[PDB]
Amino acid sequence: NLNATILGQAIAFVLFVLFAMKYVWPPLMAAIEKRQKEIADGLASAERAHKD
Amino acid sequence: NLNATILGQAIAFVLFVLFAMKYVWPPLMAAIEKRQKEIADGLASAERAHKD
Amino acid sequence: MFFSVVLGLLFLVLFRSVAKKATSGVPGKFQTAIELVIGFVNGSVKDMYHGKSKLIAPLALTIFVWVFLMNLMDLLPIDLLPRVVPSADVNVTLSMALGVFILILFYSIKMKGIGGFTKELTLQPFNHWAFIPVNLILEGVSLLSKPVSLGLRLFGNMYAGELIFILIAGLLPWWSQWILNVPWAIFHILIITLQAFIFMVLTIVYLSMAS
Amino acid sequence: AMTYHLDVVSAEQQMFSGLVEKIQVTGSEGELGIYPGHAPLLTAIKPGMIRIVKQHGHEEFIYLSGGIL
Amino acid sequence: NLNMDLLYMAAAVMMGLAAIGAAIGIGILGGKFLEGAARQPDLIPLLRTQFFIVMGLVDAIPMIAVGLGLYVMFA
Amino acid sequence: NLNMDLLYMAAAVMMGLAAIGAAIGIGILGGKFLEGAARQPDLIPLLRTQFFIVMGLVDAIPMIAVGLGLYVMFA
Amino acid sequence: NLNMDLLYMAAAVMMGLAAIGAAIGIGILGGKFLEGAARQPDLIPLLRTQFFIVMGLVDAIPMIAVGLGLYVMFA
Amino acid sequence: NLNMDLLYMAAAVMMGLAAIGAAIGIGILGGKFLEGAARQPDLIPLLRTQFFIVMGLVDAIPMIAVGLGLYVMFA
Amino acid sequence: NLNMDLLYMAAAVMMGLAAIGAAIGIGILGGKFLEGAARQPDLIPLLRTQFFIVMGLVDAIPMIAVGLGLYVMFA
Amino acid sequence: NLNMDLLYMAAAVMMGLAAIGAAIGIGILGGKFLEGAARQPDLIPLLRTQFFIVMGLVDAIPMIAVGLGLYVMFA
Amino acid sequence: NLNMDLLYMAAAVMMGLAAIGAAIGIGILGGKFLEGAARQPDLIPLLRTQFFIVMGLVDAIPMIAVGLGLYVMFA
Amino acid sequence: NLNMDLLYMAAAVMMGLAAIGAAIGIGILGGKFLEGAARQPDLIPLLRTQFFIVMGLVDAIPMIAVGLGLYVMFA
Amino acid sequence: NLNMDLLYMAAAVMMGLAAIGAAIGIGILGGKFLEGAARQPDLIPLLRTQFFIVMGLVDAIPMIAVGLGLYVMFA
Amino acid sequence: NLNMDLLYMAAAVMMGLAAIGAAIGIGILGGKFLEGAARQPDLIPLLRTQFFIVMGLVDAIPMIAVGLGLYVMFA
Repeated sequence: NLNATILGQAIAFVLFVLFAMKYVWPPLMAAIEKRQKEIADGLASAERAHKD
Repeated sequence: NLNATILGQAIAFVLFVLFAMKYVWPPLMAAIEKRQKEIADGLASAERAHKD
Repeated sequence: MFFSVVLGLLFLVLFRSVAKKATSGVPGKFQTAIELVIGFVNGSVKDMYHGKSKLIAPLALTIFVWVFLMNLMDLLPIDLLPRVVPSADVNVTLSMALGVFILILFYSIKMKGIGGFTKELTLQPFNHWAFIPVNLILEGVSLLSKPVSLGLRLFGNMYAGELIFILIAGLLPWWSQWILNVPWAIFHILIITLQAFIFMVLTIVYLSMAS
Repeated sequence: AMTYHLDVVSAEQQMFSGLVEKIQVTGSEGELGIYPGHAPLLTAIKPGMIRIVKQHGHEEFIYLSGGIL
Repeated sequence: NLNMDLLYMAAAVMMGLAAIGAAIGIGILGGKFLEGAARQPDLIPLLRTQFFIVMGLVDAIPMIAVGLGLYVMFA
Repeated sequence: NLNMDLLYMAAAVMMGLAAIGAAIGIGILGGKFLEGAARQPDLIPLLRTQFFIVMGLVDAIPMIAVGLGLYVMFA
Repeated sequence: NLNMDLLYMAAAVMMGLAAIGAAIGIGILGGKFLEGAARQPDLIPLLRTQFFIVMGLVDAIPMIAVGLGLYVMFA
Repeated sequence: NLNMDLLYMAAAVMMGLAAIGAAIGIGILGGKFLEGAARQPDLIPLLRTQFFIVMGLVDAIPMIAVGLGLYVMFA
Repeated sequence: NLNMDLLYMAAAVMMGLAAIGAAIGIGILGGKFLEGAARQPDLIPLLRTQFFIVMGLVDAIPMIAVGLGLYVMFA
Repeated sequence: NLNMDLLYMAAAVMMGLAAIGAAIGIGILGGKFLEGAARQPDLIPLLRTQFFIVMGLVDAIPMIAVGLGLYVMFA
Repeated sequence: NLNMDLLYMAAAVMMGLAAIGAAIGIGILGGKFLEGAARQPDLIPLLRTQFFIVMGLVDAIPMIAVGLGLYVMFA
Repeated sequence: NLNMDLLYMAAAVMMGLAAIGAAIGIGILGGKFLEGAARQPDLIPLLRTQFFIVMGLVDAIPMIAVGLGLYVMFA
Repeated sequence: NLNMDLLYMAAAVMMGLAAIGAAIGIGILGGKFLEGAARQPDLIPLLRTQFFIVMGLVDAIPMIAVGLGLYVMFA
Repeated sequence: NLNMDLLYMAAAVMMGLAAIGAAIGIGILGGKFLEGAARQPDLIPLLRTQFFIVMGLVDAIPMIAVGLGLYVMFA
């Protein structure tokens, strides 16, 4: 950290964040969204079928 | 006078590995099958329901 | 500089590790109990998320996700108990990027919402109420600091306490006790990371709620 | 022991009565010191038998159904 | 001189600050006696002796402090 | 000089800090008297004498502190 | 010089710290008066005189502290 | 120098620590006013004047401390 | 040097310790406001102004302490 | 040296002792929020904002103490 | 001389201030005994032994303080 | 030497005394959580998060004190 | 001499003042045990073990203070 | 010598006074556990874990104070 070392130290964390934003957020946000809409979906179809 | 740390950490890792793995594992699995088996079970029985 | 750049490197290793494991993971599998915990984490995260409601919502989810996710980073060092500067400016790294990012997101609700558009008027009659404009001006000052101030204060606070448990574990001639405390210290660590995500959702409720 | 005009009433008809210097029971709050000289207060009690010093040292435990006093 | 100065400072320290604990504690007890008797007047002869016992035990802690104070002043 | 300086510092220490305990304790008692009489007005002549006894016992702890203060100032 | 310096330090010590006890104690009493009157409004003329007596007794403990302070400053 | 240094230390001591007693005591009273009015809203015009009297008496104890502080700073 | 050292020590003493009294007292008041409104929600617009008055009076006691602190640091 | 030593002692004094008042006061408020919501759950969105306001006002008193501490350390 | 002066100052410090905790704590317990017996008189022989146990455990903390005081005075 | 001695004394002062405020304040909050849940068990998932928020805010005041302590020891 | 004098002063400081916290805390617990058993006598064998656990944890904090005191006196 | 003397005084200061906060705070929590279980016995397995969490968080504040004490004594 004599110079620029601790600097890049925090920099690392920030970068991982952004990388999560572009790709991760799109693929994974939709990914947990996919299980949600999945169990959610099947359960939904369930209910409707029974009621009607 | 002896190093003596990793021994206690290891035994605690044994008994506690058991207690912890045991405690969480059954609940989380029953949550898995609870979920898949949930949206699922409803959908299927409801399919029998609608069809019939 | 070379010295204690190694610690920055460790911080890099952990942070990027989380970052990639993310998009790796969504495709598969994840686990038999995998779907379950995916549910508890994602969903509960959403429940607390409002909280905010909707401002950061996709990036909010991704965000607190990376908070605990990447937050396992220094949590490794507590387990190390059971050179001499691998985690130092990595802990300082996390602290720094932490408080910094806090003030940053405040700016996100500031430009993206009003927010800072409203904050241009946040001087407000609150500055006149309170006839002296420094009433609202000053209140807002202590606040704006306090977001990154408490944010990083807790950030390097936790990083530090981790370090203390570590060295305590390091200096003992008969070290079985270090094994004993390492468990307690570790529990403390988990408390820290989850509490970090907690700070996230707090700033969220604040954020989509206000500004 | 007689003190303070201790009566026992019920809907259809009064349960009992007397003067009980001491009423030994545990209030729905808790252990209730059998006393003459307690202040204006409101109470209720679950079913059960409460010995009481009632008129002339006559202390008796009397089962209850639950009720208010 | 230095030893004598230390005695007088020490006497002030041990006398005043510790005696605050009974000044408060004697009062806490009498407040309990007053509130207990107000709630249930028939319990007065039972709890008054308890209040005296309790006041004397609380007052003994300062009397210890005062004892050290007097030792420093006069012993 | 050093002994005289120590007397004046010691007098300040023992006088002020310990007397806080009755300043609080005398008030605790009167608050109990007021609350007890508000809850049950008929118990006033029973508990007023208790309040006086109790106030005087609490006030005696500071009077001890004040006594040491005056000894340091004038003895 | 040393004796004069000791007087000014001693005056600060005895004046401020002990007077905290009535700052709290006067307030404890008025809180009891307000709560007692809110619970039972008809008891106001009975307990208001008690509050005044009690406030003055609590205020006398600091006035003792202040007295020692003024002696140190001006005597 | 020593006398001037003693004045500035004494001013800090007497100003800050004693004033804590009203910071707490003024708040104790307003908490009693708020709780008393919440329990019985019709008693508001009766107990509000009591709260003001009581706050001013509690605030006078620090104003004594502040007075000694200002004497040490400027007298 | 000695006078300057005394200023910096005195500033620390008067700033921190006295300000604890409002840190506690402002909180005491808001706890009374929250508990009073929870018990009786219709009394909110009546007691909220009381809480503000009371918080400001409690906060003025530290602002006095802070004032002496700043005088010692900068005057 | 003497001035620098006085800065470091003064920083310790003003930082730690005054900050105890909010450590207690922030907790007093959250205890009132928890107890008020437990007694009446429907009043949660009304009193939660009050708790935040009140916590921030209590936290400002230590932040004043911390400010003086940092001035002594770094100004 | 310096070591002897330090003993007498240390004896005053350890004797008085710590003993305030039981002066208060012994009183807290007896107030609980009096209030518990006033509310439920039949529970007297059950809770009186608890009060004695508890008073002795609280009194042991000062007796530790007094022990250090006597070591400093006479050991 | 004098500056180093002042650092070690200052570290002790700022570390210990201020941290008492959260030691008390963290406990005040958990006592409110326990009492609130005992009175109304269905409110547990609502007030547990409040307790965590509140404990962390109270714990931050000592962490400030500890921070100044560590600066004095190691900075 | 100076190091030995510092040991004896330090022993007095760490022994007495910190031990006040359990003197109060052990008493707080026993007061809760007595009040809980008075309100509900059937809960005695459930809460008595809790009181013992809790008293021992509170007593451990002073035993830490006493440990440092004895190290300073004899180590 | 001066640095070593400062270490021993600093160790006494940071060890004892701050640890009073948990001595009180651990007791506050156990009193809440005992009172909550006495009022509602069925809630025992729900609130006992809360009491343990809360006691450990309160005990961590002194352990910080003790840590600084041990650093001053042995580091």
